[PDB]
Amino acid sequence: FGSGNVLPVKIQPPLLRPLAYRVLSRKYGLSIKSDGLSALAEFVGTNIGANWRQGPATIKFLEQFAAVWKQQERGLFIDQSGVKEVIQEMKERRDYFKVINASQQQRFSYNPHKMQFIFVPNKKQNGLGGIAGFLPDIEDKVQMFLTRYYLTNDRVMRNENFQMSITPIKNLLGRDAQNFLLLGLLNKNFKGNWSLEDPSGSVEIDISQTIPTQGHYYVPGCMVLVEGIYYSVGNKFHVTSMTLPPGERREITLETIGNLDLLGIHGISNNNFIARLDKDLKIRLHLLEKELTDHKFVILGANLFLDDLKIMTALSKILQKLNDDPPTLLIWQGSFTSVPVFASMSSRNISSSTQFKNNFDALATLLSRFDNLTENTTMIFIPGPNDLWGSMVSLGASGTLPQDPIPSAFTKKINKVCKNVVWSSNPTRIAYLSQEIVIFRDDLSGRFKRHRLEFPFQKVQETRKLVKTILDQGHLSPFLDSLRPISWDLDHTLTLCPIPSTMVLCDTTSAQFDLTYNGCKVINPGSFIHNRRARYMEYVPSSKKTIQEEI
Amino acid sequence: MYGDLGNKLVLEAKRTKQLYARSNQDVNLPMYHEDIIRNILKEVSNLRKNTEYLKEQQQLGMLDDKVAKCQYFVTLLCMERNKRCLLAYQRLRTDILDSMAWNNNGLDLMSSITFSQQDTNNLSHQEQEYLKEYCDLITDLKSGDLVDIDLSGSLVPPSDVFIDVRVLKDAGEIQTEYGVFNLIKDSQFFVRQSDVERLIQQGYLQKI
Amino acid sequence: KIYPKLHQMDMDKVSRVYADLRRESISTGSFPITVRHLESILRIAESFAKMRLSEFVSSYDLDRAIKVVVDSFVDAQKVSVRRQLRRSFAIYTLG
Amino acid sequence: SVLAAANPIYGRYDDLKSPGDNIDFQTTILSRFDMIFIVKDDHNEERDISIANHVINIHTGNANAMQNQQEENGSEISIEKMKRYITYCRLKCAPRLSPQAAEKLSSNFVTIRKQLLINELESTERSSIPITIRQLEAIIRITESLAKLELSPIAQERHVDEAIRLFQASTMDAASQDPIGGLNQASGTSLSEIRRFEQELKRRLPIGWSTSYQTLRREFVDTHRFSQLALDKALYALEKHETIQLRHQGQNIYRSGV
Amino acid sequence: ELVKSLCHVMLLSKSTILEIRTLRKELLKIFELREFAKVAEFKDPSLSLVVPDFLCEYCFFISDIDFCKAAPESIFSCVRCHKAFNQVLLQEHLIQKLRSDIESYLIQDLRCSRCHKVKRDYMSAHCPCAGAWEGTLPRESIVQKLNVFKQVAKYYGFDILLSCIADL
Amino acid sequence: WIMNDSEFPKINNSGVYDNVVLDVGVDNLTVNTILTSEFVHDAFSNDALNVLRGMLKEWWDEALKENSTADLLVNSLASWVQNPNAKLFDGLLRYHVHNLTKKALLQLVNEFSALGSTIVYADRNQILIKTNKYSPENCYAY
Ligand SMILES: [Zn+2]
Ligand SMILES: [Zn+2]
Repeated sequence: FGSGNVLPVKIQPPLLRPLAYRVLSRKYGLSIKSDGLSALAEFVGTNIGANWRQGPATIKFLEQFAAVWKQQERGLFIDQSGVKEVIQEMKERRDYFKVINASQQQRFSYNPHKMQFIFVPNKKQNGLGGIAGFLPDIEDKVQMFLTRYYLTNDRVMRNENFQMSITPIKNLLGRDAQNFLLLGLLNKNFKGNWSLEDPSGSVEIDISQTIPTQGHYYVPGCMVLVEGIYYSVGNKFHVTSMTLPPGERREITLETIGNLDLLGIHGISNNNFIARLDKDLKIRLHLLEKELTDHKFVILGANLFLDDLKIMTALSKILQKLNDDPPTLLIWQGSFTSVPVFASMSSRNISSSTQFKNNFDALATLLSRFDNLTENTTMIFIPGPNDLWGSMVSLGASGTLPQDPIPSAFTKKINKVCKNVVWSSNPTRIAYLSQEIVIFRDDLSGRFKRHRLEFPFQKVQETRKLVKTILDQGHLSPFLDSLRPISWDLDHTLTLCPIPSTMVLCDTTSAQFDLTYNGCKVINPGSFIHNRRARYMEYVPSSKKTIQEEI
Repeated sequence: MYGDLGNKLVLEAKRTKQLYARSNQDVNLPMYHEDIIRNILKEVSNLRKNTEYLKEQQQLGMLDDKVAKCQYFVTLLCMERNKRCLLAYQRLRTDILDSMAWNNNGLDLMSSITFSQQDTNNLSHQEQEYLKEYCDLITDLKSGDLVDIDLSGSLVPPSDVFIDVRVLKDAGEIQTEYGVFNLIKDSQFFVRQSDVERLIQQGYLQKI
Repeated sequence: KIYPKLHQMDMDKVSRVYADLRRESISTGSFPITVRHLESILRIAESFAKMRLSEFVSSYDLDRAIKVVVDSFVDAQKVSVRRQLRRSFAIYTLG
Repeated sequence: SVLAAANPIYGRYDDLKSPGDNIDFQTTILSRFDMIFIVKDDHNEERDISIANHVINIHTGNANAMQNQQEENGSEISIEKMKRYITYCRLKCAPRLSPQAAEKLSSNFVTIRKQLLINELESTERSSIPITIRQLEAIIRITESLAKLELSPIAQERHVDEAIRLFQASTMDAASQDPIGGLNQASGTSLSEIRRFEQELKRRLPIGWSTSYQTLRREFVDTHRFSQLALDKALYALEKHETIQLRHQGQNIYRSGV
Repeated sequence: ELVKSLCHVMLLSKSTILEIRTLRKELLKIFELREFAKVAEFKDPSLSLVVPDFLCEYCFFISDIDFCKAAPESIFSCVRCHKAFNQVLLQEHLIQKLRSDIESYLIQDLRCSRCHKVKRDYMSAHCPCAGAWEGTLPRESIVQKLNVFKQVAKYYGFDILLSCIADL
Repeated sequence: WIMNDSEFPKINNSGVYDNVVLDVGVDNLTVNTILTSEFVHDAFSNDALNVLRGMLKEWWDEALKENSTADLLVNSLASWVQNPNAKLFDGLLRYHVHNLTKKALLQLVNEFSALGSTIVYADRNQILIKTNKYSPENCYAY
C-alpha cells in the first residue's frame, strides 16, 4: 500500500496500540494480541514518515485490515499471520476447479426423521490412523442399504403422481384382499424364491402373471415399484404390474436439499455449520458462457494397452495432433495392462510388477518429445480392472467399486516429464466452475444382460435402457453385495441423488452413444482400438462434442 | 374441521413461548414444523380446488345462489383461519430470532463464531436468510450517526467503577487501551469495569 | 470384639479356584456351585482370622479356607472320578 | 404394581424336560404379568472370572472407593434424587400414542400371535406361557412408560422399537424355549427320520465342499422324504459343531466336520 | 523374564507339576511377588506371520515361511538346498497376503451376540432375538495384523511393502 | 473362499518325552494322493480327475523303467498344480488336491496310531513319533 517515503523508522508498539484498539476492539472486532500488535508495527512503519499526526492514512489502514476479517471468517485472536493478511490485501490491489477422488470426498448421512442431511466428521483428520484408520466399523454394514432405501423412498413419496400410496409390507399381515403399492429391494430368499424386502420386513413374490413396464432393466438388487394382491392362505403377493421409481432432475432436487455444497468448491463444512451459496451461481454461469469456448478437454478411448506396440504407435500419432492445440484436460482411462499382474512365483523371467514399472517408463520417452502438451495440459489418470493392487486379489475380475489410485512407487518420473498429472480413483468427480462431472469405468451392459429377471411371458435402444436405469435408480451399483462388494463407508461416492450435469460412462461391451435425460448428458467413450481404427472423442463445456479418428 | 389441525400448530407456539418466558439464560428454538405446515398447505390447496369447482358449478346454473353462498363463505373462513394460525406461528419464531440476533453484539451469528446457543439445523432456510439480512441491518445501524454509542452494548446501568473478575477460559495476552491483560486461567483481576465488559460478554471472564 | 478385614489378598487365586470349581461341576458333578460359594471362602478366612484374635486376614487363613472348601467338594464325588479331581485340584493347596 | 420372584420345580430349569413340566403357575395367573424373565446360568469361564472379580471388590472395600466418583461425575444419581425424579415424572406427565405407533404395534401383535400358532401346532400341545390382548396392552404401557422418562407429551416409534425389543427379550424368549428333543408324539416319525436324513446327508457330502438349501430340498424331496420340520434339523446338526455350518446369508450349507 | 522363561521350560512336563510349582513359588519369593500374580505369568514374546507354500525353483520344495519366528539365513534361503531367494518376490507375496486379508475382512458375515446365527436379511436392526449384530472377524484382529506387517517391513528392507502400507 | 484357503493343519503336541522319538520325512505326498484317489457345487469334474490319475499312473510306470523325462514330469506335476500362470489351471483343482491331501495326512496319522506310538508333530515334510520303548538301541527292528 504505497512506497517511496524517506525510510522505515522503528517505533515501539506502545505508541501505536491506542489507535488500533479504538478502531478495532471498541467499534467492530477485537483481540489485538501482543504478537499480532508487534506484527502490525512493520507495515505501518514502512510509510512511517510524517505520521501519527497525519489525517486519514492510519485510519484507512486499520479499515482495510478490518476488511479482510469481515471477508474471511478467520477468528478472534490476531497472530503472526497479520502480515499474511496484508499480503492478501496487496494481492487484491483458470482457477477454482478441482478433481475429487473417492477417499477425499466429504461424507453426508441422511436422517429420515428430519428429512435432512447430517455431516459426518472424517476419521482421517481427527483419528490417529497411524496403523489402521481407513478400516470401517461394523455398524455401517447394517445401514448400507437402509441409507439407499431412505433416499429412494423420500424421492418416491415426493413425486407428483403419488400422494395409491406406498404401504409398509408388514401392514399386509392380516389383510386378505385389496391392493397395495410395495416398494423395496428385489432379491432371492435363502430358500431360492423371489422376494421383496423393506426395512419393515419381507414378502415372497409371484411372477407367474406379471406384465412389466418395458423400457428399463429389472436386475436383482434394485428398488422396484410393484402392485398386486396379498393372499393370506399362504404368504404371497401376486403381482400384476411392475415398474421402477421415477427419476428427479437436479434443479428440483437441490431446492429440497437447500443449497448444500456437497462437492463444495465455494468452501468446506464441519460439524458446526454448513455452507450455501446462490448469488455466485448466476455470475459463474455467465463466466461459463463468457466466450470461453477455447477450453477443450478430451477423454480417450477406454482400455488402451501400453504393452502392445501398435497401441503405443497410435497414441504417438494422436499426441502428434494434440500437440498442435493442447487440450485443457486430457483423461487417460482404462486398464494400462493387457494381463493381470499378480505375485508371479516364477522368477526365471522378469517380474510382472517390474514389467508394470517398465511399461510406465516408455510413457516418459513418448511424452517428453511434445513439450507444449507438457507445459499447458493437465492429465487425469483413471485405473482399470488389471491394475496393480486389485489384480493381486481379483486376478483380473471386477471386485470392490472404490478402487484406489495407482501407487506412486512404480510411477515416479512421469510426474517430472509432465507438468500437471493427477491420479484418481475409479469413480471420481471433476468440479469445473458451476459443473460436476462423474468419471466411472466398468462394463455395465454385460452384467445387465447376464442378470435379468426374465419374466415368464436398433441396438442403441439398449443404451437408452441402461441410461434410464442408472439415472432413475440414482445409484451406480444397482446390485447386491454378492455381485460386487462395496466399501461400507465410501458408498456415498456411488449414490447420485443430485443428478450430475455431465456423465462419463465408458463400457467396452456397449457401443458409443450420446444421450440426454432429465437434466444431464451421458457420453460413452470405449474400445480405444476397433476394426484397425483408433478413436477418441472431444467434449466442450458448451455441450458440443466431436469424434476424432486416426487409423 | 378443516382448521382443527392448525390449532395444534398454534398450541406448539404456546409451548415455545413458555420456554421464552421461563428463560434465565438464552435458549434455542425447537425443531421446525414443516410437516404440519405442509399439511395445512395441502388442505388450503384442496379448499382452493373446492372454490374453483363451486365457481364452475354455479356458473353453469344448476344450483341456487343462496345455497352456493354458504359454502363459499365457509371455504373463505377456513382459509382465513389457516392463514392466521400460520402467520402467528411465524411471527413468534421471528421475534425470538430477532431477540437472539440483537443479544449477540450484532455480528454475522452462525457464519462467524457464535455463543453456541442455537444449532444450525433447527432454523428453516428462509429463517436463516432472514437472520442474515437482519444482522446486516444491525451492522449498518451501528455505523450510522450513533458511532460513539454502542447500540449493542450492555443494558444494565453502571454503578461500580472497580470490579473483581475471574478468568473462565485460558487465552493469550490481549492488548487494551494503554495496557495489556494476561489471561492465565484460574487467576483473579482487580480492574475497571469498562475494560472487561467485552470479555465478560464473550464468556472469558466471570463475576462483576 | 473382633472384626477382621480383607485389605491385602490374592484375588487371582480365588478367581481361578472359583472358575475351576464351576467348570468341574457341570462336566462331572452333582454339587451346585454358584456365586454363593465364592463368598464362603472369604467368610471362612475371616473366621480363621477371628480364631487368632487378629484384625486383618493373612495369606495362611485364606489358603486354609481354600483347602477346606476344596476338600469339602472333592470328597463328595464318585469313586471313579475322585482320584482325577483330587490330582487336578492339588496345585492350589501346595502348602 | 407387583414384582414377584420364584424358583422352578426341581430347583433348576432342567432344560431336558418340557416347559409344561417345569412351571407350576397356571395360565390364569401368568396372563396378568406384563414381563416374565426366565433366568439361567451358562457357566462360561470369562463371565465367571468377571463376576468373581466384581464380588471380591465388593468384599475387600474397593467398591465404595469407586462408586462415589461415578455418582459424583455424570453417570449415577443417589436414591433420594431418583425417588424425587420418579414422583415428579409420575405427577407431571402422562404421554399419548401417535398414529404411526399404533400401526407399528398392531403388526407386531399379529406377528407374535401368529408365531404361537405354528409353535402349538408343531408341539401338538398348548403353550404354558400365553399370549393375549393383555400382552398388547402391556407393550402399550411399556411404550408410554419409556416416553414418561423424558417428560415427552407424545410416544413415537423410537419408544415403540425399544418396547418391542424388551418384550421379545422377556416374554417371547420364555415362550420360545425350542426343545431340541422331547421324545413325544410330535415328530414321532422324526425320531428315526432325523438319523436317516443325517446319514443320507453325511454320505452324500464329504468333510469338504458345500451344498445349497434349494438343492437339499428339491432333490431330497423329489423322493417324497419331506417332513416340513427339516428347518431345525440343519440347526441341530450345526449344534454338533461339526456336521453343518451356514454361510453366505444362509444360502450356503458347508460340511465342517464329522 | 529370565526366571519366567526358565520356569516355563521346566513346566512342560505334565508329570512333575507340583515339584516345579513349589520351586517357582520359592524363586518368586526372592522378588516381592505372589504365585498367582498376573505379572508373573508367561506369554509368548513373539507374534507370527506365516506365508504358505513358497516354491524353490531349483529344489521343487514346498515350504511355509514365517517372517517373525524364523531366524535369518532361513528367510532368504531354501532349507533342502542353500539357494538364495529373490527378495521382490517375497515382498509381492507379503503384499498379496495383506490385500487378501483386507478383502476377507470386507466380505465377512454377521452374527447375533446371543443367538450364534447368520444374518439372513439385507435390511434389519437386530435379531428376532433381542440382541445385536456383531462381526465374525473383529476389527482388533485385522488391526494387529496390519501392525505386524509394519514391523516386518522395517526390520528387513522391503520398500514395496512399506509403500503399500502408506498408500492405504 | 476357495482361492483364499491355502492354510494347512498341524499337530503340535508339546512336552518332555523320556522315550525314543522318531523323525521321519514324508516325500511324494501330493502324487500319492492323486494316484490313490450334483449335490456338491465346489468340486472338480470327476472325468478330468480320472484322466489326470491315468496320466500320472502311466508317467510313474514309465519313470520306473529308467526314463528321465517321465521322472521330470512326475516331479514337476506338483509345481504345475499350484501355478496360475500355467494354462488349464483351475482353482477348483487346487482346492480338490489340497482337500484330499488334508484327509490323507490325517489318515496317515491314524495309521501310525494303530501301533503303540503317539504323534508329536506333522508338517507335510516332518513327522515326529513317540515310541513305547525306552532305549534307542532297542528300536532298530520296530
Ligand atoms: Zn531348494
Ligand atoms: Zn438372537
